[PDB]
Amino acid sequence: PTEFLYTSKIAAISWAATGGRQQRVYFQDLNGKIREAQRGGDNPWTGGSSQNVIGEAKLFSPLAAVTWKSAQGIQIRVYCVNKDNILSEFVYDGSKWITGQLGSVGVKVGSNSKLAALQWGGSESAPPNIRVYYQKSNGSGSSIHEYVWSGKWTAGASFGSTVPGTGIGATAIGPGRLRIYYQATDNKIREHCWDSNSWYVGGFSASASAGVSIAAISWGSTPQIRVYWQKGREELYEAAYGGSWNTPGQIKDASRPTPSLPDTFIAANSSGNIDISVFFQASGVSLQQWQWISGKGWSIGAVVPTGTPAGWL
Amino acid sequence: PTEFLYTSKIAAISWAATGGRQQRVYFQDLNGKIREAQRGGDNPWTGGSSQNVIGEAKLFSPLAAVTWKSAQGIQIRVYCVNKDNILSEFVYDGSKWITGQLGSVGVKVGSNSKLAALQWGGSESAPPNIRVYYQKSNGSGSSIHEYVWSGKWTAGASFGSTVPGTGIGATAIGPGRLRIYYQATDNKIREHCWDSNSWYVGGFSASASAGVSIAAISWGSTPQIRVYWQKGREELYEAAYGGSWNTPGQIKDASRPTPSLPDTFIAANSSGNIDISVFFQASGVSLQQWQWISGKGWSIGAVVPTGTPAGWL
Ligand SMILES: CO[C@@H]1O[C@@H](C)[C@@H](O)[C@@H](O)[C@@H]1O
Ligand SMILES: CO[C@@H]1O[C@@H](C)[C@@H](O)[C@@H](O)[C@@H]1O
Ligand SMILES: CO[C@@H]1O[C@@H](C)[C@@H](O)[C@@H](O)[C@@H]1O
Ligand SMILES: CO[C@@H]1O[C@@H](C)[C@@H](O)[C@@H](O)[C@@H]1O
Ligand SMILES: CO[C@@H]1O[C@@H](C)[C@@H](O)[C@@H](O)[C@@H]1O
Ligand SMILES: CO[C@@H]1O[C@@H](C)[C@@H](O)[C@@H](O)[C@@H]1O
Ligand SMILES: CO[C@@H]1O[C@@H](C)[C@@H](O)[C@@H](O)[C@@H]1O
Ligand SMILES: CO[C@@H]1O[C@@H](C)[C@@H](O)[C@@H](O)[C@@H]1O
Ligand SMILES: CO[C@@H]1O[C@@H](C)[C@@H](O)[C@@H](O)[C@@H]1O
Ligand SMILES: CO[C@@H]1O[C@@H](C)[C@@H](O)[C@@H](O)[C@@H]1O
Repeated sequence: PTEFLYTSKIAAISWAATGGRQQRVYFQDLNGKIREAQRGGDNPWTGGSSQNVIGEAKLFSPLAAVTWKSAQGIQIRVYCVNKDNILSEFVYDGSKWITGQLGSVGVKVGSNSKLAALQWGGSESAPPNIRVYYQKSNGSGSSIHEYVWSGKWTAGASFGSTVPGTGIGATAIGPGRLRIYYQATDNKIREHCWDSNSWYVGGFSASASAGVSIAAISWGSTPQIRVYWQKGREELYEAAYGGSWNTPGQIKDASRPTPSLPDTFIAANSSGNIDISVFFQASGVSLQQWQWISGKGWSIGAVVPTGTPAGWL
Repeated sequence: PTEFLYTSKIAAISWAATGGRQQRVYFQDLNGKIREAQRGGDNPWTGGSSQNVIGEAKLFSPLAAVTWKSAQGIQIRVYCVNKDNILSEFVYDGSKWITGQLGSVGVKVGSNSKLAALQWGGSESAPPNIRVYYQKSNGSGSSIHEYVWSGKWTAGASFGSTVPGTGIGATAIGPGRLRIYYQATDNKIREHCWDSNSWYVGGFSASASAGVSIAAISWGSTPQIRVYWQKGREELYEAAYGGSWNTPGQIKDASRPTPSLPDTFIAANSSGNIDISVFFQASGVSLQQWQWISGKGWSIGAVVPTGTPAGWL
């Protein structure tokens, strides 16, 4: 066994690095702490133990994360909710983990809400712009709400009418250009868009099983967008945009059918042009991922460590 | 969500009572504590919360339990293992829960061992006789070992050659008459027997999926024996002895196929003539049971409460 909480949410980030791409993945342990595992290049994953705690949250808290590089080092923000269902944030400030300012705002989250986050613009010569997406209510038809950091936290938009506790994918497809994916009450995944000065309904839609976990990434100049969804113990789906949307397809391995456990979640990261990881939870209880390689395709990669309880090896 | 640890082992007991049969079920929470839930007659289940802790054990500890009535009240013994893989015992002494004497003996248990226990003879006019079954080693071909209480703890028999971490069912089919069920290295469930002065190989056998969780009960004068086995997310099987063994059959509900989660465990209790519960773990994460009623048959009964984490209703 491991210390990975069954039906923990997952969050993941990636960035380019001299010597190999850096990845971090966040998950919850049996004690409610949020742990980090790390990967550099194709070296074995590290971390995931009781010595890798970065924060804590209510048991079964939703999670989301973003990163950028600043003059102070690598910045990471991990979003979660506390035991009072208040939206909360852990900060890696370039050198240490601390509690961030978002928790003091008092944003109430529905108990079954998921979280998504995106960021654009942050660098060693420009400030970050963060957007966090959440729900206030658990019921069918609830909207998605946005909290905004472009110098200070303030409320943003609300939109959509969703399945209860919908999955939410969020990606900045270009500077100040946002795409948000969620599952509407007809079980179709839908898209909401911001290009300049307003939100509008996007052209993407796809039928999916009720209650799928959703993630989204993007890169490049077209731009390229990939939207992932998965119901636990069903195969992963991807929809791809390269100027138009393709027909969604399954990412699967005939020797390892439907490798996730029931009622589990996914997360995706990306960096470069292009490296992609899609994390899932499997028997073990293990943290697994799909990986994309151009000219090999998709495969299940190395297992991410998630601790070993006392009394076991 | 609940506080029921996913892939927790389960133990259960039952006894006849004026006003309705009493049941207790034991399971592990996310903190490693062993909790109790209670039922009287067909009234709703109670307990299962953080206020119902009876002991603690290593995370994912095996569990077993027995009960009898004494001059001091209802006696319960719950077997588990600590963080050093030492066989341990919690005692309900008729009025309170305390730590029992078995832990001080120093019986090492294989980290992946299951536990079973049986009892006969204990009453308000006779002392109890307890037997606890465990494994020392995790590997294929390991034996089952027995620890014995008939006034003080001492080692008993060892027998069998099993699948790694085999399920173990144990029942006293009559006074000092024992039947032990386990899965041998050919994946057949096999039977070991004690009637008077020696162990011998029994006539029961049945093919089963590798790694099934096993439970066994018995009652009456024939006697009647029932052996249960289940692999997580497969249907429950029962083999029945009433003088001869029947062909094993599935206990299932066409509207709720394979209702347990992968890699989960079962436990059975019985009392009277006859009331039977077979507990399993399902999405929720929930503690469920099959129940037998003469002239209705088998059905899935009321859900057993297993707590609600803070931040959820
Ligand atoms: C150098 O430190 C490593 O990388 C940082 C960006 C953080 O992810 C930190 O938790 C990790 O230990
Ligand atoms: C400087 O403040 C830190 O970084 C900002 C970009 C926000 O993530 C804020 O909540 C956090 O406390
Ligand atoms: C300028 O407007 C703010 O930033 C945009 C990119 C959107 O996140 C919008 O909902 C928010 O109010
Ligand atoms: C112009 O079209 C809009 O932007 C594209 C990048 C896609 O997100 C598409 O689904 C959306 O309707
Ligand atoms: C070139 O292939 C396309 O882009 C890759 C980065 C993957 O998203 C793949 O599933 C998709 O078909
Ligand atoms: C009266 O007390 C109830 O029954 C006893 C036999 C024990 O199961 C105890 O934990 C429970 O609360
Ligand atoms: C009196 O001693 C108690 O009851 C016996 C029957 C045993 O269960 C023993 O380990 C326990 O401490
Ligand atoms: C008398 O022998 C003891 O009791 C029997 C009923 C068996 O449990 C045996 O293995 C044990 O040594
Ligand atoms: C006499 O036969 C023995 O006892 C019966 C009660 C059964 O346990 C049977 O499988 C075993 O071989
Ligand atoms: C009378 O029916 C037999 O005994 C019952 C108590 C159950 O064990 C049932 O599955 C079995 O077929």
